[PDB]
Order: sequence, then C-alpha cells, then structure tokens
Amino acid sequence: GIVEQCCASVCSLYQLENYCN
Amino acid sequence: GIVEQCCASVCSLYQLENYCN
Amino acid sequence: FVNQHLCGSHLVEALYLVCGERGFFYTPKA
Amino acid sequence: FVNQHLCGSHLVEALYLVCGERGFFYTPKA
Repeated sequence: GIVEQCCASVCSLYQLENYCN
Repeated sequence: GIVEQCCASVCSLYQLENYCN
Repeated sequence: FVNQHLCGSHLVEALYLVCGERGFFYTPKA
Repeated sequence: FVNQHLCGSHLVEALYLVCGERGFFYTPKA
C-alpha cells in the first residue's frame, strides 16, 4: 500500500501516480 | 461531484463521508 | 469544520481528517 | 518533492499536487 511504500519507505513519482485516477 | 457540492457550495459531513472508502 | 466552502487542498485535508484510517477518494472533474 | 518519506497529511498533499485535476484515491489500510 501507499503508506508502506511512501511513508514507511521513500516515496517516488511512479508510486504516487499509481494512485491518481 | 465533491467540488460542486463542497467548494462551489457549502460542504456537509454527509457529503464528505460519501467519499470515504 | 466541515460546514463551510472547502476548496482545493482544504477539501483534501477535510477528507483526510473526516475519513481517517478509512481513507478516501478525491475526484474533482467527475 | 516526492522522493522522501511522506506520511499522513504530507502524503495526501503530495498526491493532491502530483495528480492535479485527475484526482486520486488514498487508501492507508489496504
């Protein structure tokens, strides 16, 4: 999930854009 | 949509909770 | 705090605070 | 701004800024 991937470890633009509609 | 209902007019807790998962 | 005009990041923040651990979806066009 | 630890309202704000008019979904449990 996003919190594991972007809070508990370092986020990336690839990860964030996976959650855009 | 939420922007029409909560930005362009006054929001409510009923409206906001409609968009919780 | 929710019974006002909420636009932009203010609205995303209200959703964040209201929905809590449930999370939310934010769709401004649709 | 996205290549860091983003937690809580900071993460919801990054999504807001990156996704723009597309909007986004924020699911912290799942």
